[PDB]
Amino acid sequence: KTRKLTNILSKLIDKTMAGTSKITDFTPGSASRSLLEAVSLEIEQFYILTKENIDWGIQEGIIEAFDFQKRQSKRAYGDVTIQFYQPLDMRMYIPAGTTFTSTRQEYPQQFETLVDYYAEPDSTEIVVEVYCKETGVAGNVPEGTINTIASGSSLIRSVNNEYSFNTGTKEESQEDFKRRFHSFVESRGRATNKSVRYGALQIPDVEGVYVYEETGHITVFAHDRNGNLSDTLKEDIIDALQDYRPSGIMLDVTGVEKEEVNVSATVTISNKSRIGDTLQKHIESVIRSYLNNLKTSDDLIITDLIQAIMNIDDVLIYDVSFDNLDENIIVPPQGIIRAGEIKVELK
Amino acid sequence: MRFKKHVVQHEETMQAIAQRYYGDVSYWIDLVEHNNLKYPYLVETDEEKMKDPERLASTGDTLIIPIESDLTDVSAKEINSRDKDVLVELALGRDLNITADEKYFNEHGTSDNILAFSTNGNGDLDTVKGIDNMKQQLQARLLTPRGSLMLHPNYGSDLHNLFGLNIPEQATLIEMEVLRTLTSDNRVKSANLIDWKIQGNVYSGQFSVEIKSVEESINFVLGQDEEGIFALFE
Amino acid sequence: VYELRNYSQAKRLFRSGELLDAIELAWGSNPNYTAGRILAMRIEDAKPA
Repeated sequence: KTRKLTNILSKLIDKTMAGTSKITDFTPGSASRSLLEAVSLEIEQFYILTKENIDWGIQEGIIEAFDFQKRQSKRAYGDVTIQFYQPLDMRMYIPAGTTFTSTRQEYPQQFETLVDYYAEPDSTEIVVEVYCKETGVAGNVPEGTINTIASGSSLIRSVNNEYSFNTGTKEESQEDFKRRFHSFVESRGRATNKSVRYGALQIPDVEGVYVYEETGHITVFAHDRNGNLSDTLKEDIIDALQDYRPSGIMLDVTGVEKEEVNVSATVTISNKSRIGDTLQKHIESVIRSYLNNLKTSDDLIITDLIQAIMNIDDVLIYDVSFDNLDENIIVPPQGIIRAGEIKVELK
Repeated sequence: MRFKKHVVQHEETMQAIAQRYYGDVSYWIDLVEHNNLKYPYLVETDEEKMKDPERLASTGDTLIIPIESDLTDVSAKEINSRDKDVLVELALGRDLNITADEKYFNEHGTSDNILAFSTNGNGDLDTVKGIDNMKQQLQARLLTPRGSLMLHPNYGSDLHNLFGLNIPEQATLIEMEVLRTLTSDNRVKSANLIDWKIQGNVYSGQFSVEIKSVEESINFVLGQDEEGIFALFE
Repeated sequence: VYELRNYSQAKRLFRSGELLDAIELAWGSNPNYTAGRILAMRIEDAKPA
């Protein structure tokens, strides 16, 4: 694949010998061997450079063409303001590596300048750029954090960073980069049940989509958080799925077959003094949250509801019973369960 | 764990560093890999380093060389004279000054309540270090009667009982007791008689004490780096 | 005039300035022959607050 230093030197010597017999000393310390060794070192360094470039190209060349940037790890950097008590009475000099720090336990991060700076006599305040010593987001200190110089002259009135730092980043892994590329490529797909479902889900107010396929017809079930499908949202879905549906195929949009379950419960309780309106409303809010959290294909298992109600409190709640709920309410994929009228009776 | 850290020198190269430390240029790629350097490894000045501060190093930047270094097995010739002074100071220990007011407890050597603590003049307790420390400890051991100190039967000297007759025999007994007392100290490599005389009542003698050499103390302290105690429990 | 032996002693005495940098350089000028008992002085006719 590549030559190396010893091989390059050997070939150079062999070619030199073949070219002429006027040189035969190739021992260490020879001018000629030194020159060939230097050329060999330079060539080996260019080989490593080519290796680095190709290793970068293998994993970033193609995907970069599609406007996808891999996030490199960076040091947080930004501008800071240094104010002087008076206009400077001589040219002040700040050497590279001059450290800036903060007087807090929340931000022990240390910042330093990477270049020399000069403040003219006429100046009264000069801005400089400082770089966080550590890579990562730990250097993204908020506004007003950097407020101290460790090697500044007494003439300074105050140090302050005028804006929060945000350039600190963590390296994006190769697998995440591939996943984003592959996601984008999949999103280019069209005229399929998966692609229709994806394009419906990209709509803002759509929470859940079921696509049912028939020969020569497609019907799309959608719902919002509430289990409802507004006419406006329906029209939006249709307009967005004009670009997605296959040619010569009919597409229809319909609401999800919502099913509002009314639950009257009788809750036995131990502490009779804690019986009141607030506990009733808390229990009812828990039941409503449980019922409304169910997704499109989720069946209402009564034993899990009982578990949840009893887990509100392991000793206070004594026993529960329902008259409406006699057996588990199985629903199809296109039929969501939602919270209906809820009543709770404390016993 | 400890590693060497190298400051980039003017117009240095990675191959030269590898040859200098690993004794072979072949490790330069390992040095790049460990330090995470881009192709222009050692830029001319900080203006180039501004282009990529993370992946580039300029002149005066510190590199890490992952070679397991150890402070022992280091040539004492490299160590600076101040560093040797500090090392022997650590070896011979620091202790609270009690032998202040030499005249007083020299006037009453055999008695108790003879020495006391003192202040350094800066409102902190006085301290004796290095040779002063050795002086203090040797004086205190010689002055202490043997067996009088609690928790330490053997610490002390029998000179309080050697106030015998004026003949060479008692002189020899004193000399032998003093040599025993000095030998008892671990730091005292050896002790030996120089000269003595008798002036009727008064006995006079002088000794020569060879403490452990600078090399031995340096080796001991640098060995102690492995443990990190840096203290004396002799 | 003051007698200096340690860098902490000079940092306590001399808060900052070029003189402290010169003391540091002098105790770090060479690996094997750094000087000792450096005698330092402030030229500024300063006053206390």
